[PDB]
Amino acid sequence: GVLKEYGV
Amino acid sequence: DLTAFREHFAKAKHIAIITGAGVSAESGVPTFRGPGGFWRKWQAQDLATPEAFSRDPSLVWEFYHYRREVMRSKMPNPAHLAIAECEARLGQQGRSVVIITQNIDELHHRAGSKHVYEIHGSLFKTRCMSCGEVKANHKSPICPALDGKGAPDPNTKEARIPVELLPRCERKSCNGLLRPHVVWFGETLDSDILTAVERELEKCDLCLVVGTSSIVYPAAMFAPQVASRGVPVAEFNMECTPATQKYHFEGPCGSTLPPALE
Ligand SMILES: *C(=O)C[C@@H](C)C(=O)O
Ligand SMILES: [Zn+2]
Repeated sequence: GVLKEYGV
Repeated sequence: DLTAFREHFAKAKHIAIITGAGVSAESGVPTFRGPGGFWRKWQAQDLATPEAFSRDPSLVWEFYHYRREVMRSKMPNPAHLAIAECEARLGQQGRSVVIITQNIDELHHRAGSKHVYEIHGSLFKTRCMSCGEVKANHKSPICPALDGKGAPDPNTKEARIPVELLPRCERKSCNGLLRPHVVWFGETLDSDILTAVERELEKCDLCLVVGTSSIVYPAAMFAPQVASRGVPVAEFNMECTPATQKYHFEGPCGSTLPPALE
């Protein structure tokens, strides 16, 4: 699954 | 150049419109991020996490109650509308328009948009922690215990509500604790949705980015896919681009966009 804002 | 954009516009049969926080901002909706985006002590990074909820669910729900409530006085801006009416106008001509939004305030729905994908969920949906049922909810207050809570001033007293009084799942078989059906930090986007969006973007022949730039999440998951097909892309936002330079209409969506879609 894609992380919201990629996890930054 | 606008003229040129409009020429693509008229030709387009499958428009996809991605919308960022800029457009909710113009209706006065707070996002609690960056300077002075505070709610009591916290910014959203602090509260919008599974951990915060596990840790202090009353406090989180207070936060979200507030957000639900301040929506009663924020209305769709002209950009929301120009989109919705576009969708309507073009649908009649058998041309599609879809909305992919990272916003969770339901403003596009209230503007009359129909084919919308809310990829971070919605403040006016719940998910049961026990059974996982997703239900619409606009009740105010969402539950009695929360009546007139969630005050924003730093020094407010925590309501420190017992879990069993926070919103609970109405199938009493279950009665699980509800949380806001929103994507939190560190959670993943529902992949059923991403597939649908992939499909829509693949199908699309003109793509709009409004209230955010293609260069950043989440526009950046996709714009590359559509661009590599040769499809034109237009940004509308308050950002600036360098003296030496996709189209870009700097300025408030509220103003930039409606002329663009007539
Ligand atoms: C993501 O930015 C939406 C979510 C983190 C929220 O609680 O607003
Ligand atoms: Zn349940």
